[PDB]
Amino acid sequence: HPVPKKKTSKSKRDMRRSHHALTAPNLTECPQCHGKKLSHHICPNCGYYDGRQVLA
Amino acid sequence: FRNKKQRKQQVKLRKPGFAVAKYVRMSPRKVRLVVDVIRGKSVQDAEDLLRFIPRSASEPVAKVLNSAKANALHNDEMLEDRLFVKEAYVDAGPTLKRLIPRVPRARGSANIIKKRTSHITIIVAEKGNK
Amino acid sequence: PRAKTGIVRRRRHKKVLKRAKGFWGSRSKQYRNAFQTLLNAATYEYRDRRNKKRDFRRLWIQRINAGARLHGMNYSTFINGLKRANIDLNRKVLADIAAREPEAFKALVDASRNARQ
Amino acid sequence: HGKAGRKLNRNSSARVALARAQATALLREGRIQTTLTKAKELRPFVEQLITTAKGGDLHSRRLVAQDIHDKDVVRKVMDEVAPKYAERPGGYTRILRVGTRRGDGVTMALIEL
RNA sequence: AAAGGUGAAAAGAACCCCGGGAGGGGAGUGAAAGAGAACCUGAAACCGUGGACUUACAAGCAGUCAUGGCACCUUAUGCG
RNA sequence: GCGAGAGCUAACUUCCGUAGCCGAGAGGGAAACAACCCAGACCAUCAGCUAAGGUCCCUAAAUGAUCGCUCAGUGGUUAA
RNA sequence: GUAGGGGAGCGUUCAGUCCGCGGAGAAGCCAUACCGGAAGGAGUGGUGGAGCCGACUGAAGUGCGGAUGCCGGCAUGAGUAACGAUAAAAGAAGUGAGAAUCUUCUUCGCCGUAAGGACAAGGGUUCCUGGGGAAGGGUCGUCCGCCCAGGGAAAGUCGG
Ligand SMILES: [Mg+2]
Ligand SMILES: [Mg+2]
Ligand SMILES: [Mg+2]
Ligand SMILES: [Mg+2]
Ligand SMILES: [Mg+2]
Ligand SMILES: [Mg+2]
Ligand SMILES: [Mg+2]
Ligand SMILES: [Mg+2]
Ligand SMILES: [Mg+2]
Ligand SMILES: [Mg+2]
Ligand SMILES: [Mg+2]
Ligand SMILES: [Mg+2]
Ligand SMILES: [Mg+2]
Repeated sequence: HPVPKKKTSKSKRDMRRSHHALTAPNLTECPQCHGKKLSHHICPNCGYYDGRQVLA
Repeated sequence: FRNKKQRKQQVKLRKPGFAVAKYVRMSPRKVRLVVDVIRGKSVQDAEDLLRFIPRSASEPVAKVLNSAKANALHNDEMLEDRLFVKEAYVDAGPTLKRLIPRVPRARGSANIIKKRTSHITIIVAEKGNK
Repeated sequence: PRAKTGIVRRRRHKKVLKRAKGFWGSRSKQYRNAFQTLLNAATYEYRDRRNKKRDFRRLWIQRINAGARLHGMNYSTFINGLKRANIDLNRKVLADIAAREPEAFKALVDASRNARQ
Repeated sequence: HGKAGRKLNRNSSARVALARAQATALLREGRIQTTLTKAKELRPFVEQLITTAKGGDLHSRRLVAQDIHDKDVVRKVMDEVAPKYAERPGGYTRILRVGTRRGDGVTMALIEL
C-alpha cells in the first residue's frame, strides 16, 4: 500500500536536506614529515607517530 | 569597440583559474557534498581536506582542483601563495543509457539509470585581500 | 499545406508566464498553474478594485470621528451638525484636516456646535 | 537494556575460529593490520594467551595448543615469545590506528606485539 | 522502432601544461574555436553557483488591494 | 411562501397548482451559508445619498434621548 | 449571463502581386517599465549566422490545460528500500596510477548420490595465449563468461 500523496516541493525537500551537510576533517600538521595528518593516528607521509611506525 | 565580429576577432576569450571534469560517472548530488567544504579556502587546505575526505567523489574533485591550480600557475602566471578557490560547482551529465531495457510497460518495471551527471568544475583566483 | 503550431503557443505562454512574478513556487514557473492562478487573480483584481473605495471610506471616517471625539462630538454628531449647516458640503477626505491641521478641525467642530445649540 | 562483556560481529562459532586465527597470525608475524574493532577484540584474547604460555609447563603448552593450531606458532610463543616477556607485568600488545580504507570506507589499524 | 547539420574549405587542433584515463587550460589554424568532432541554432521542464531584498509566536488555493521599509534608474526619476 | 393530494398535517420527502429567486446572478445583509431579506455589476475615481441591515470591542456607524419591563444570562432550545 | 443565434476582428502556414530589408548581418531565441478596446503589435538592447518583414488578395492539416489523451524529456518518492539464500572468513606476500575484492602462500569454514565427474539436447568461440578497463559486473576491479587481436578443433574402427 502506503504511497505519498503529492510530489514534495523543491522548497520543503531541500528543507529536509538541511542536515546532510558534510563535516570536513579537522586536521593538523605532522611534527615530523611536515604534512597534514589526522588526530590520534599516524602521519601517512613519514610514518611517524611519537618516533616512527609504518614504512611509507 | 567597432561592431559584433570585430570585437569577436580582436579578442580571444580567456578563462583564468578554470578547469572542468566532464562526464565523470557519478551522481552530482553526492559530489556537491564533497565540494561544498573545499569552496572558499586556500588551495593548500583544499588539497589537504580532499586528501583526507572519506567520500569516493573526493577523488576526482582533487584531481580537478590541481589542474585548475595547474592552469592558474602556468597559463595565467599566477601566485600559488595567493591562490584560493574563487568558485566551484557541479551539475549536469548526459545521464547514461544503453537502452538495453526495451520496455513493454511491464515485467522489469522501472530500475537502474546510472547518472553521468558529474561535470565537476573548479575555479581558482588570487586572494590579494590580505 | 499545414501550419505547425510553432512559436505561437510558446509566445502566448511566455506572456502568461511573464505576468507571474513574485508568485510562490510552482505558480511563478510552470505555465498551467500560473495561468489558473491568474483566473482567481482576475477575480480579486476587479473586485478589490471596486472595493478599496469602501476601504478608504472606512479609514477616513475612522479618523474623522476620532478627532471629533477628541473635541467632544462624534461622526454621527459631527456630520449632523456640519451638514445641518448648509455651510459645509465639505465632505470628502476631511480626515486629513483632522489629522494634519488640528486648529481647523477645531473650528469645524465649534461650527458644528453652533449649528446644534 | 543490552549489557554484557562480549562483542560479536558474525555468529558464535565464527568469532572463535576467527579470534583463533588472528591470534595465530599476530604471534606469527609480530604485527598485523586489520580493521580497528577486530583488533580491539584481538587484543585481550591474545594477551591472556601470552599468559597461559608463560609459566612454561606441559599443561600450559597444551592449553595453548587448543587455540593455536600451528605447532610452529605454539613453539614460538612458548619457547621464544612467552619467556621473553618476564618482568613484563603483563600486556604487551599495543594498538595503532593507521587510517581509513578505500573500498568499504572502514578505518583500519595495526596491532603489534 | 527512433535516428540529420563542424567549417566556405580539413586548415580537423604540431607543441606545452594537470591527469593512468576521461576531461579540460594554453598555443596555433579559422572571419568566427561566442564552429572542436557529446561540433547550426539551443526554448521549456529540471539541477546548480553567485548576488539583491528577506524569513526561526504563525494557521497558511499561494493570490488581490492598501500603506511603510529597503535596493535599483537602457521603453526608466515616475501615475517607476 | 401560498393552495391540495399521497405521508405520520414526519423528511434537505414525493406529486400537481402558484408567485419569486437559484439555475445562467456577481454586490450588501443573514458569523459561515444556491434558494431567504435588500438590490440586477458597461468602463475609470483616495467624491456624495441611501436599501436590507446595523451604530459597546474585535468592524464602519448614538455606550442615543423619554416612558416601562425583565434579575432569568431569560436573552442565546420544545410541550402537556 | 449557461447551452444557442447574430456582428465585428487578432494571430499562424502556404500562394499571387506590391513595397522593400539583410554579412556595417536575416529568421529564430533572450530580456524589457512602451502602443492598442481585446486577440495582439512595435521600440531598443543581448544571442544567432542565411534569410526575412510590411501591404492587398486568395487557400488552409490555422490557434490546446484538460480527453486515466500521444512521442519525448525531466522531476517527487531519496541518497530511501534494496545489492538475489545466515556454506563465516583470516593474516602475510605480490602487482598497480589506484586493491576488502586480481595473483601467490599459509590457515579457516562448505558440498561430497554433490554443490565431484562424464555425456545428451540446446548455446555458438563463450576454450587457450597476449593484451584491454568505456559500457556490461547489483560495490570495487589491475579482474571476468565483457572489449581487441592471434591461435586452437585432426578418425577405415567412436555417433551419424
Ligand atoms: Mg545495562
Ligand atoms: Mg553493552
Ligand atoms: Mg556449529
Ligand atoms: Mg521613478
Ligand atoms: Mg424534496
Ligand atoms: Mg445562518
Ligand atoms: Mg549508504
Ligand atoms: Mg521514507
Ligand atoms: Mg529508515
Ligand atoms: Mg550476492
Ligand atoms: Mg565462510
Ligand atoms: Mg562437511
Ligand atoms: Mg562497476
